[PDB]
Amino acid sequence: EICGPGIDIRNDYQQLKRLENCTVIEGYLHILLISKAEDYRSYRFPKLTVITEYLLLFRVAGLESLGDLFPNLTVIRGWKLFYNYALVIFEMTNLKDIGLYNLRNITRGAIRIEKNADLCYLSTVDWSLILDAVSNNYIVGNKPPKECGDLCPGTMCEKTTINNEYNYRCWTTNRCQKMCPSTCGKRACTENNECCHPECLGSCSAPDNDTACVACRHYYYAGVCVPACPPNTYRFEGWRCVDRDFCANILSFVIHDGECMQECPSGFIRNGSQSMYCIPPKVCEEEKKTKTIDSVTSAQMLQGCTIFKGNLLINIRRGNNIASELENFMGLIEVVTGYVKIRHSHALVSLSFLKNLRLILGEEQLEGNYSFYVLDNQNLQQLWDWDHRNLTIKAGKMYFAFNPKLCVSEIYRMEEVTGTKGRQSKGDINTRNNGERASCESDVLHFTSTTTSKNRIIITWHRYRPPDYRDLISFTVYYKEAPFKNVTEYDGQSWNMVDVDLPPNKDVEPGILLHGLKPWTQYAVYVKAVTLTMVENDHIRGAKSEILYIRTNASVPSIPLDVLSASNSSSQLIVKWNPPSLPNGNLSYYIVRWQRQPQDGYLYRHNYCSKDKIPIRKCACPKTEAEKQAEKEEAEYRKVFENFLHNSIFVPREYPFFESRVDNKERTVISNLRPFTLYRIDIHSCNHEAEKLGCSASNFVFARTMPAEGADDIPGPVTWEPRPENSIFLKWPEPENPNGLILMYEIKYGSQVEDQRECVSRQEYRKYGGAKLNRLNPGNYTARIQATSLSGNGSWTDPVFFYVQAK
Amino acid sequence: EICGPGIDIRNDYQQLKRLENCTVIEGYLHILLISKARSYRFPKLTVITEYLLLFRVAGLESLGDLFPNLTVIRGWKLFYNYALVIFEMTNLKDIGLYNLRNITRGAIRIEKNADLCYLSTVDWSLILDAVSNNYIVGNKPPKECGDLCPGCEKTTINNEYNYRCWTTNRCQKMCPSTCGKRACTENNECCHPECLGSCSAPDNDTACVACRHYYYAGVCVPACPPNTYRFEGWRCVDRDFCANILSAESSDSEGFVIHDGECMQECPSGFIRNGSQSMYCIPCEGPCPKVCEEEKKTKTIDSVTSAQMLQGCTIFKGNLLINIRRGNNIASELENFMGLIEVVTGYVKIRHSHALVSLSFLKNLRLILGEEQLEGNYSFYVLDNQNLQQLWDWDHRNLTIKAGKMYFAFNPKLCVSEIYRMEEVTGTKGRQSKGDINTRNNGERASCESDVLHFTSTTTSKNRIIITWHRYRPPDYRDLISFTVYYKEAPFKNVTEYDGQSWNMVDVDLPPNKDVEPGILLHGLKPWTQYAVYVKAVTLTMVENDHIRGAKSEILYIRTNASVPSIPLDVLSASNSSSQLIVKWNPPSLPNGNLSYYIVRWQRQPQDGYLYRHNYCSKDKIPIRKCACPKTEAEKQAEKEEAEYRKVFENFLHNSIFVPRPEYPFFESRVDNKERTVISNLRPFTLYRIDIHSCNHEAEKLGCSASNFVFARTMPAEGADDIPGPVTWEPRPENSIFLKWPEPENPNGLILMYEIKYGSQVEDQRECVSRQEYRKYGGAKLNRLNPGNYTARIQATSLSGNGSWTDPVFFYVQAK
Amino acid sequence: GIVEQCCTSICSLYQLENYCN
Amino acid sequence: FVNQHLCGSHLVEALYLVCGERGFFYTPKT
Ligand SMILES: *[C@@H]1O[C@H](CO)[C@@H](O)[C@H](O)[C@H]1NC(C)=O
Ligand SMILES: *[C@@H]1O[C@H](CO)[C@@H](O)[C@H](O)[C@H]1NC(C)=O
Ligand SMILES: *[C@@H]1O[C@H](CO)[C@@H](O)[C@H](O)[C@H]1NC(C)=O
Ligand SMILES: *[C@@H]1O[C@H](CO)[C@@H](O)[C@H](O)[C@H]1NC(C)=O
Repeated sequence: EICGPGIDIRNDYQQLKRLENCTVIEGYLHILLISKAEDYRSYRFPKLTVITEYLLLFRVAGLESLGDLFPNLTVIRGWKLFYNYALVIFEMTNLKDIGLYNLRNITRGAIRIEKNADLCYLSTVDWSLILDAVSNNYIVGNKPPKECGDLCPGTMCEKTTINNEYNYRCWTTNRCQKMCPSTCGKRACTENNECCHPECLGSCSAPDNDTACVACRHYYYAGVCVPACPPNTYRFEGWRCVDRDFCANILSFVIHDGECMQECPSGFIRNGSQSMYCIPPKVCEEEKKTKTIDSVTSAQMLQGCTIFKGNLLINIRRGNNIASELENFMGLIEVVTGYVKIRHSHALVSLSFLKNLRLILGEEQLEGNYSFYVLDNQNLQQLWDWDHRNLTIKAGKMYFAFNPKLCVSEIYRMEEVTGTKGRQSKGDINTRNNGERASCESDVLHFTSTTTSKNRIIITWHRYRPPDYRDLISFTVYYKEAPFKNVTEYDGQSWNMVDVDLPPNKDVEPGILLHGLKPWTQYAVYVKAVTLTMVENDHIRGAKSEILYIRTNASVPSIPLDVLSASNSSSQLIVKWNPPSLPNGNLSYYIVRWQRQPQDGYLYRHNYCSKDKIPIRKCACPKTEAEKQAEKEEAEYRKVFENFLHNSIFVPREYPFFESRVDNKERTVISNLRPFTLYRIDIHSCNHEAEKLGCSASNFVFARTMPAEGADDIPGPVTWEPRPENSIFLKWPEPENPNGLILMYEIKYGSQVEDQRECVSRQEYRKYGGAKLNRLNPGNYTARIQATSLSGNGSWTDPVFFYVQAK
Repeated sequence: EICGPGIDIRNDYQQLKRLENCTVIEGYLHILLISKARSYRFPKLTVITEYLLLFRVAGLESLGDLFPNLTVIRGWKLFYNYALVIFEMTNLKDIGLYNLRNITRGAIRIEKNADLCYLSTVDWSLILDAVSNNYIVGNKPPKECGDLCPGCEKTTINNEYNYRCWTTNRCQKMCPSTCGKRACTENNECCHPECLGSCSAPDNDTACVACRHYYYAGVCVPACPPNTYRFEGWRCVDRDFCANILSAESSDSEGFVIHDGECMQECPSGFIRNGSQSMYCIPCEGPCPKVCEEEKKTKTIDSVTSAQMLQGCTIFKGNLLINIRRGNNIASELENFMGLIEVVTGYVKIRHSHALVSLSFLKNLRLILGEEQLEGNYSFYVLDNQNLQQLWDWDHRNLTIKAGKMYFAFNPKLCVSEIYRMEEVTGTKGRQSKGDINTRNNGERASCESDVLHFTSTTTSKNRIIITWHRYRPPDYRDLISFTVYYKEAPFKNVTEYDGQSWNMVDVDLPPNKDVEPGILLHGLKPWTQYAVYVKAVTLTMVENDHIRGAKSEILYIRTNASVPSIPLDVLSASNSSSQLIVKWNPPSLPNGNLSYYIVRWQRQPQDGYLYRHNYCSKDKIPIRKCACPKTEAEKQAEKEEAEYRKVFENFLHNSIFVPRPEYPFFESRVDNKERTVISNLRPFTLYRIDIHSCNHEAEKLGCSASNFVFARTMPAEGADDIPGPVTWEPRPENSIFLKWPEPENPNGLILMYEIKYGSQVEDQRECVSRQEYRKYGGAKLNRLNPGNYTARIQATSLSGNGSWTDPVFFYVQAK
Repeated sequence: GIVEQCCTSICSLYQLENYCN
Repeated sequence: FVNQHLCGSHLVEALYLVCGERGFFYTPKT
């Protein structure tokens, strides 16, 4: 069939039966407030395939998924809209999945899906494939993402890059999003993914046959899709063309430019000779005084009107390209008899869309007698009063405030065209809030001289002589740290502001001294003159210097951090560190110095066989005030010295320091050292200017190398000779190279078991090269020896055999 | 000669030569960044009033090279509470300073001196009182140090007792207990009580190096006679001397003054001068008049630094502008620098001051005299302050303007009602006219009337609070979006909403049920405090310009709970005499209540069994080396705008749907008022464990705190470890001798070993006898001695050191 | 619209029998 | 029904509880 105007299903699931036959609807489809929610799955409707207006579902408590109701809904043309939207599913308390798996093309509107408690599978389907301008969609308030978890069967399903993601795309747990490959391009495609005729839209029952098209992307007539409907066929409701047999019999019509409409448009009027003649004004009527405009649904009510005898208030919060559509509906207005106002229209970038507005007669005015009013347009960059087009206000005041991105001169430029200066005070057209972020007209100041040092900058600029020297009041200098040249005046006001006054002497050009700047750093600087913007409005010329880049000279740095060292192998020592705390310039390298520190001559003076002392034993939490004070104090402490190390300390540039320099890495290894001998490691830290200014001071450490195991052991065999009084002398060689030192020797001996033990001092060996064991008992004996070095006891010597004669 | 103000001596020794002639240095002494270009000695220097400092004086091995005679550092002014600093002395191997006897004030800090040994070989408790505040870090690890000084006395260093010494050639000389607290000379002769440091002669006030109280004409005096006045806190001078000294050159340079007998460069806080370039401070009836003035007719303030010049002014005879474009925590510092300015003779003007949300920082302005009234006679003038919410007009302050009307413009967030109240209080009740102080653009975006939330219930704990407030229904229930709660620590009741933001935030959200009064838990507090709390309600005001309000509870003051006190700090103890101990400690870190008293507990710890078994006549050791802040910007608009774009579709659905028809016991005692308690009746040489509890007024119910502990050892009993009786000797075969002698009855802890010194003509031979060996045999046998007469002594090594040698033992060995 | 009756003023029953049972 | 101001979801719930069944309409026939 072809359903009559609209179909509103409500009260109970029974009445839904009205859709039982219908295949295309020339109107909206409302399914609302089926509170009983009982019958549920008792109804099906495969006939519906095309809806020529929006589709709305509201609080149908008993339904699970639209796939049960409308399996074959293929195109929602959206020739009208429901508040910018062609499909709305709101407060569906029990809806789990959308469905509509055959839906393939939405023509005009966006989609709103909101407050659906348990609707998953949202954003899991690539909407850019079904409609353009995905930015105008609005999905919020639904079931939180992490709770359910979208899936397709086997998740084994069709894929693409969903936004920046890459995943399956799921209408519902049982059905993937039926999509055919890109090979068809702009064309439609049938089951098995074969491309059909370029006039089929959505599905298509046969490949490349005009009649098989389910719907027509341009027009439908006599069961055949056609890019333009045949001659003598009048476009009706924007999807089918008819003849006078039809338009003449719809309940109250006219014809014009092939369109069948309810009335003739502007510039054409009824001619009584025949009803068809829309022979070459149009007035909207008012019921409210204030005809607020917020959406294309409300703006479309004005389509075709020449004279609007009401009040306009514009509050367009959002919309990427709504301005394009408002032109077609409102662009034909030429007279607004009442006041005009704007409010939070954060979407408007230009009032150009109001193409043919001329007059604002001000028959009614806001409180305070304003006839044109603009306030808090956070993005209104442009008014429409270019000199090419006229705007005449016949009475009333103006007012402007909080227009951050509207340049104030533009308001004054418009102020001139209407010729309405003699009605406003400062507050109405103040410069202190209206337009303080948009540039344009400006003299140019010329920096005459620049002077720089390591911590200060001095600049001067030419004498700005405005057309009236009294206009200038002062000069303001802006500057901030700017390592890179991608900087603009409007980067946040980070910009430091300084005030400077023109010196009373008129022979000296002004200038400034800036102090407290970081050395070796890039600073941006520009100049804006301050003038009294009044009496001659835009003729107060204003001045702005160009952005100038300055870098102040340089000085010196700091040292190596986390200097650490250890020993992994004999004659080798591993050293690590980090970059210094404040390079104050490009680091280049490190310097490593090392030195032997003597084996303790302080220590081979001690007789360790003699007395030795007894061993004594064996979501960031807050911060309390007092704390703050404490970690302040330590700060002042550590700052009190640094200004000492400075005074630009300037390192121009028993055993001497061996030296080397680091190439690329904050770690180094020094090898081929004397084993177990103590050393010093000293490291400087250098910058690219340390080659001339000198390299930072040192953080140093000591190291004792790994000993050569057994090197402290006796390097030869033990020798024994008899001595009087049944005494025995044992002569052995001293270890040529000790592990730091030879401290002691220990001898264990005995007659049958080596019970005897004694301590032999180093000095005793020095005097005699050995020791005399005296007053031994008669009998045979055996004996071993353990020199003790600084790295621990050596290994015991080979057995020494000697005897004492009883006779 | 008495050197003058602080000497600094950097960049060379040859400037150090300045120290040659003066024996007293007034003020600090800095020695910085020297590098050897040599022997220098300055035996004149004895007293450094104020402090000493050394830093990277390279090549210097010990301070004993320079100042052998430095005896006192009176520390009258300190370096951040340190009376001595030695920092990064890269080549310093010992402090030396061996004549330093007393550091009157301050602590000591010795850090990063990479080769500084001899750190813990000094009884710091004998040179300074507050040993707890010392700070020694990063120096050479004393564990790898030698600390081998001759071998002199020793003292009980907390748990340990060992020798004390400044350097390898000297010991830390101290006086004996016979003189008690008096000073002493080198030969232990008690000095004059008013004397400090060493003495040239005993009990003579004219022979001292430094006088503890005061100095006058070479005579140490406790308090110098009337007609003399205290100077620099160690010496006295006449009246005319102070009049002839001129302070450092400055605009305020003047002669000295006399107050309480003290001579000072300027009058003290609470007192000021008489005008005769006098020499007499006086009482200051109340606050004291400064009268600052400037060069400009008007002092412009562009930032805190420019206001710093007013720091310390009270009466500014000039105009003021404030042009504070930006900068953090500015008001807090303007309070210090300028808040005390109390009479402005000119006008006061603020413009472009986008950093000020409140003028509270002018705490005590009680008059603007308006001698420079502007056009239309304006004397107070604020223009284009895009963030100003509260003039200094709390219920608790008054003001007065002598002349000149007021002007306010382009202040977006200021209630016009607040400025009405302000002009009522200031006496300028009806001077102004409609146009002067407009009602169009002032406060156009202030939520200037607000409903009140009510705290239904409160719940307190130690470390947590649980609080709830009634459900706020605005006229249209979608307008409310969320709740926000503030809290801070507040030990007093003089707090307000506009105190910097100091205030913390939480972000409680509207209840998810519909029969549950909201509530928040504040976790992470600490006991016994008094936190402040108030609630506000984030709400959606769009076209509610006169439809919805905000909500604000009262600042409500509550105090968490009471814990058991916490540990006592820095428990340190020494023993002045045998059978007594002295204990000093610091209050516990967290009182958790008003401290009532402390509890001290001691038990005799057992002497270790480890020491009995081992034969140390045979052993050794070794030397070596080798919840979030979602505020962000989501909250500003990204959740406000996105809930006023779901309240304006919903009002398009309902309006096109609904149509109508036409081992030992424990003791216990209790301290009263001060952290100190002299235990008596203890063992001569017993190691103790001390457990020290803190108990507040609420600990009676909750119990007492955890015990901080330290082990303390008593001074050894002098002479107790010497041999009590004669030695006995007996013959043995093989020309051997057996010696038996009595052990001491009451040894100092234990008797570890005996040393036998013996010989025929001279006692060359020495032997070590273990305690176990004596137990088995009662002595030791000497074997295979040569024939002839012999003499011997024996020495016992107790835990407190060696005892006294015995009466020599005479014995002989016959060949056959 | 219904809101102007109920979201601005009060709506007693007499204002709501019109489209009840 | 409540004597307070009805709006939004609360409005819808109260409206249902007042009317109930078979009484509440939007008429395409008009
Ligand atoms: C559907 O069409 C059949 C066949 O003409 C007819 O009998 C029936 O009444 C129709 N149903 C509706 C609801 O119009
Ligand atoms: C949907 O059909 C319209 C018809 O003109 C076309 O402009 C649009 O690109 C189509 N969108 C998709 C995703 O095929
Ligand atoms: C302001 O508008 C009102 C109403 O149109 C008018 O009566 C009045 O004269 C105008 N001028 C005023 C109030 O100054
Ligand atoms: C409040 O009283 C305290 C006393 O505890 C005082 O220190 C402080 O200066 C007073 N004023 C403010 C703003 O805290």
